[PDB]
Amino acid sequence: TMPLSCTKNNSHHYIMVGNETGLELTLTNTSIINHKFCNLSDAHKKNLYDHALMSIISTFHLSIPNFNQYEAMSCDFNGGKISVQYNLSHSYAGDAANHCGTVANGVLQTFMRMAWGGSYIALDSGRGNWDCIMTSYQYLIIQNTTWEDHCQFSRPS
Ligand SMILES: *[C@@H]1O[C@H](CO)[C@@H](O[C@@H]2O[C@H](CO)[C@@H](O)[C@H](O)[C@H]2NC(C)=O)[C@H](O)[C@H]1NC(C)=O
Ligand SMILES: *[C@@H]1O[C@H](CO)[C@@H](O[C@@H]2O[C@H](CO)[C@@H](O)[C@H](O)[C@H]2NC(C)=O)[C@H](O)[C@H]1NC(C)=O
Ligand SMILES: *[C@@H]1O[C@H](CO)[C@@H](O)[C@H](O)[C@H]1NC(C)=O
Ligand SMILES: *[C@@H]1O[C@H](CO)[C@@H](O)[C@H](O)[C@H]1NC(C)=O
Repeated sequence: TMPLSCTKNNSHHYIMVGNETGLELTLTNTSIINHKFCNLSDAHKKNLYDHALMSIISTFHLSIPNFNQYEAMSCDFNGGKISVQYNLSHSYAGDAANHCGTVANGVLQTFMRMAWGGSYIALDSGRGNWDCIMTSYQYLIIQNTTWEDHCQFSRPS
């Protein structure tokens, strides 16, 4: 049985994309995906993935800089419902600076500025309003889920 998303040790927020679907964003020290893969092996999975990230980018109004940087990322599918896990490299100042131009960083920024949970540190990046965010959280988890089920992690596969 899956762990809870809504816990005192987690920071969480739900994005309501559709009329009945959405994304549960969870900052946690709990790993949900146990492999190193993100198999977007078909055009359908490939669009669900882009739809998930665009929804985040639109909603949080993320103007993400081009720094040629990446977060370690796994993803999985459970009957059309995607799970994305970021293995965050934001634990120390250099890491935040080197993983600044990522979607995961934008989420951290949003959590920080919106005060959605957890304490963070913003390092001035090179570009405008964009800050490189430090956090002690090990994982950022994004799951296609409903509001009724958003407080418990869904099963990835
Ligand atoms: C999540 O894990 C980290 C360790 O990876 C916990 O500990 C923090 O780690 C950072 C970086 O090593 C330190 O700067 C902090 O001082 C540590 N804090 C504590 C209390 O140990 C972190 O606390 C964990 N968070 C949760 C909510 O479990
Ligand atoms: C993110 O971290 C988790 C946990 O540290 C990784 O999960 C491990 O993945 C390896 C595959 O190389 C397995 O052999 C281990 O059993 C997994 N451990 C656990 C606790 O699940 C995960 O692969 C990492 N993802 C990325 C993209 O780096
Ligand atoms: C992803 O694909 C690789 C190679 O095709 C395979 O070894 C791996 O098991 C796949 N992962 C998942 C979660 O299906
Ligand atoms: C969640 O999955 C369903 C079915 O795959 C899809 O219709 C819906 O758009 C997805 N939600 C998001 C936010 O991508």
